[PDB]
Amino acid sequence: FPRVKNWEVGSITYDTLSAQAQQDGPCTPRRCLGSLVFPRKLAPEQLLSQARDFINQYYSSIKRSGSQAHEQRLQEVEAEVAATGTYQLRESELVFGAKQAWRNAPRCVGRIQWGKLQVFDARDCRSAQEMFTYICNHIKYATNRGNLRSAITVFPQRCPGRGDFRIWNSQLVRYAGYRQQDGSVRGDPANVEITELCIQHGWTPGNGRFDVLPLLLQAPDEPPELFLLPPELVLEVPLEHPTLEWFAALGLRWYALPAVSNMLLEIGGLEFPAAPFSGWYMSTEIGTRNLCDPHRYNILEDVAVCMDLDTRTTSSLWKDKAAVEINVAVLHSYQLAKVTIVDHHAATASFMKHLENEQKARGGCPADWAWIVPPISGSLTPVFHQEMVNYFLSPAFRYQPDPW
Amino acid sequence: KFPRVKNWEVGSITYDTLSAQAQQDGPCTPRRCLGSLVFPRAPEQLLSQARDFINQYYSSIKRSGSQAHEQRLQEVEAEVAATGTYQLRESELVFGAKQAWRNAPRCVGRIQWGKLQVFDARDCRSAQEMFTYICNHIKYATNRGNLRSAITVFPQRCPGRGDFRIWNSQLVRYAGYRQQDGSVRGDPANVEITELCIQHGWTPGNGRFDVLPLLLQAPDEPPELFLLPPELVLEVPLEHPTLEWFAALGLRWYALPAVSNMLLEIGGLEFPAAPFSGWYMSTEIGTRNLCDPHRYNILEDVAVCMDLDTRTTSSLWKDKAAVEINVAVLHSYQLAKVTIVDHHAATASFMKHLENEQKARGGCPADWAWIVPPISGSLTPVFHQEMVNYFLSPAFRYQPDPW
Ligand code: HEM
Ligand code: HEM
Ligand SMILES: N=C(Nc1ccc2c(ccn2C2CCNCC2)c1)c1cccs1
Ligand SMILES: N=C(Nc1ccc2c(ccn2C2CCNCC2)c1)c1cccs1
Ligand SMILES: C[C@H](O)[C@H](O)[C@H]1CNc2nc(N)[nH]c(=O)c2N1
Ligand SMILES: C[C@H](O)[C@H](O)[C@H]1CNc2nc(N)[nH]c(=O)c2N1
Ligand SMILES: [Cl-]
Ligand SMILES: [Cl-]
Ligand SMILES: [Gd]
Ligand SMILES: [Gd]
Ligand SMILES: [Zn+2]
Repeated sequence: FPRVKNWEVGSITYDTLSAQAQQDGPCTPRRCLGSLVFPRKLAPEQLLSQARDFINQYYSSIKRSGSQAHEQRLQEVEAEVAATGTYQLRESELVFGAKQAWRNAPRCVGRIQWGKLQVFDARDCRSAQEMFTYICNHIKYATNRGNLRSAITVFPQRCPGRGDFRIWNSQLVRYAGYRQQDGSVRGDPANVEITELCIQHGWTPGNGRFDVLPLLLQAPDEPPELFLLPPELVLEVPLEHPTLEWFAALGLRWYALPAVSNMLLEIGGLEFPAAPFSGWYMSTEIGTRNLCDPHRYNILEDVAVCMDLDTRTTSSLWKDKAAVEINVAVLHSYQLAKVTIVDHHAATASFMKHLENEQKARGGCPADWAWIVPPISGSLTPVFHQEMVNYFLSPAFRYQPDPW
Repeated sequence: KFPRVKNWEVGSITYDTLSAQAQQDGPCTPRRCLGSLVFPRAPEQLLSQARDFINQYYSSIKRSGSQAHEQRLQEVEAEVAATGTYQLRESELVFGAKQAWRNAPRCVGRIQWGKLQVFDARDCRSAQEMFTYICNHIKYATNRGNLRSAITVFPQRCPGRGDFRIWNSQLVRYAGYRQQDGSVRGDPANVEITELCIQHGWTPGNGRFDVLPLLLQAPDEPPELFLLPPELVLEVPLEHPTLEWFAALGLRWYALPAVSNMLLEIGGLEFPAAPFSGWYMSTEIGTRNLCDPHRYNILEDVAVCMDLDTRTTSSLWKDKAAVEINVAVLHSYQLAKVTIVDHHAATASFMKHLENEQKARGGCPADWAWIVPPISGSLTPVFHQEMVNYFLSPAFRYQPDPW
């Protein structure tokens, strides 16, 4: 029973939920690998065990298990896998699993929100054109003219027969990355691979630094098909600074809706290789990581030149001053556009509250400190001083191999 | 199956084969990672540890399998058979202290590990002689502001005698006076050691920057109270290059960070008193010691003076004030001609260390959450370096407080 201290307050907690940890993580008594981004590498009896555990949680979570629907659902499933080799979730068990998989996501700082989630059941989907319809309705619903609402759309589960639904893009909205004569990139360097695939599947390239890529949606067995997103569907925010008037002339933009489209959803031994989810941004994701990472847009020095900072020496802290101003610009620009955004201070303070609630509810909360602490001003946020236990519970979102 | 380690800024992949040699167990299991915990924590064990260390020493000077190597192993075997313990040679003691520093997974200053002045105090015999050694350490290492890394090693733990201990966690600390209300004047981190100094006969002050006396414990004897000669404690008053009111806050820090309460372990021998010092990375003073809510907690005061909008988080006043406090710290130390390194230079040199160690040893134990500085994390290159945390020996270790 790990003991966990908050060094800002002195308070002590024990994580009894960790005792119930399932699939093994990457660490051993020999060596800790908690900093690695992708740990490890990416008889229908196992199904029944996983299926049984998920039902018990469910009927506990709706307050009373035992006999009743519990014992009947139990063998409806047991008989369905005997008949089918797989089984079907009820609409409500699907809702519960999606919400739990989010609640169990250790690297998610936004989990105070885990109860408010819109689940869109897309398991009756057959065509990639239907995939595109579900996606565009999700995008419409989630964006809500800038008043962002969490949502997930669940496409058909992986069948032992043949097919898998896949969204090839890592997110629903992504800016292209064009390689040039140099070997450098115009646009987003993280997307040079997916931009190439969209090209070689028909898409006609674009001019500049913020071209929204098309969607490459893959229905079972048939290969992926290009789809362009209607531009009035992709809400974007031009970036301006409240007091540096030249900032807007840098022509920076970002999109409103962060929507992950390439992670696998796992619920009671069932696997949904296509279950896009979306929430809203914490401002340091845009301002610090996406615009300032050396291997992303890498604009920090551009901004520092414009601010007349002394870039000749590291001890002027010009990287830090410029970064704070870029984050200011992101927060200002999103507020101006009335698009939902949260700063890292408000987000981390809410995650603290979430830890407190989860301690009473389940006796702990898997949390991955390296991902919860913001990439700027870490120790100025309260999570920096919070010890955390990281472990894997089910249902869960997981990374999967890319379909190429 | 050695761990595959990626640098995401460059796209680089290495494998940490060194971790396979991890000689002591950490707090993580396959069921749960506890990497974020601050304190995770006879005859034949000693000999196997001694043999590994001797083997390391003879690799370092490229004489493995040599006669001198074979002979030193037999010599150590003989001594622990007769006495239950052995003595390090001076050359081995130097190599061991350097190796413990090289192995310290949370230390971002290890590019310097080979430049370490080792003072041998293993013939020390009283608290008074302990205090003499420490003043000579502080003197040598401070060097009028041109800081030099050093360690003084006091006698090893041995059966039938108490340890030498330094009760203070650092050789220079500011007093923290607990108030009636539950507030603190001075450093809250040092309230407990401050209360122990008073009750051992020290007249307190009332300032925010009162330098504590040393409580030195010789074997089997209550700790003794020593006051450092104020001429020995180099301090730096904090000013801001362009915020002239900053100087009026009356903020100071000391030049020399000298950790005095860890245990140094070499070849199975334990040295409970082996204070070491280098120089500060400025975020430790500016961000942690000055802006932590449980430390001096000046961030809101600085922000209000800066006329920042401290009423909403979305103005980023905390981040703007912290940056300027760090600017002041770097500026004041460069002004006072006292060695200091900023977190960009420190992490860039650490990346060079990692590349050196990959070639030399095939890996390098590194605790990510401590190597990433507490502000501007992803602006530094170590943020994007995956790391493996494991325990090698020789090592510095935390040990229970003597009281
Ligand atoms: C609504 C506001 C939300 C905020 C502010 C937020 C914030 C974040 C952030 C900053 C990360 C770090 C990932 C990275 O930067 O690479 C993350 C990870 C993640 N989020 Fe959230 N998120 C939100 C909603 C959601 C929702 C609605 C879901 C799913 C239904 C979700 C599931 C996840 C998952 C699966 C991860 C990766 C977890 C892991 O690898 O352990 N998040 N989130
Ligand atoms: C010369 C410049 C040096 C710099 C810039 C430096 C920097 C640092 C920093 C910033 C930390 C984190 C401390 C904290 O916030 O808790 C640290 C930890 C540490 N340092 Fe260094 N240090 C230096 C020299 C040394 C020397 C000379 C030694 C020993 C001979 C040493 C051994 C350690 C140890 C044992 C730790 C704690 C490691 C652990 O718990 O794993 N350092 N260092
Ligand atoms: N606020 C968000 N931010 C965010 C951004 C990128 C994310 C995640 C979770 C995985 N990703 C990528 C996937 C590829 N690996 C790097 C991270 C969350 C959200 C996205 C979706 C719902 S909320
Ligand atoms: N640059 C430094 N900074 C620093 C400050 C405090 C440190 C450490 C390592 C342990 N400590 C204390 C031990 C008690 N717990 C708080 C941390 C390093 C150095 C100190 C000595 C040589 S370099
Ligand atoms: C090597 C390191 O683990 C890696 O850069 C991680 C650290 N923390 C992170 N935290 C978030 N939120 N997103 C990330 O991509 C990363 N990357
Ligand atoms: C809970 C958390 O591990 C704790 O506050 C740590 C985080 N990382 C740190 N890193 C360094 N270098 N120094 C510290 O004191 C801490 N504190
Ligand atoms: Cl993103
Ligand atoms: Cl310190
Ligand atoms: Gd200039
Ligand atoms: Gd001024
Ligand atoms: Zn671990």
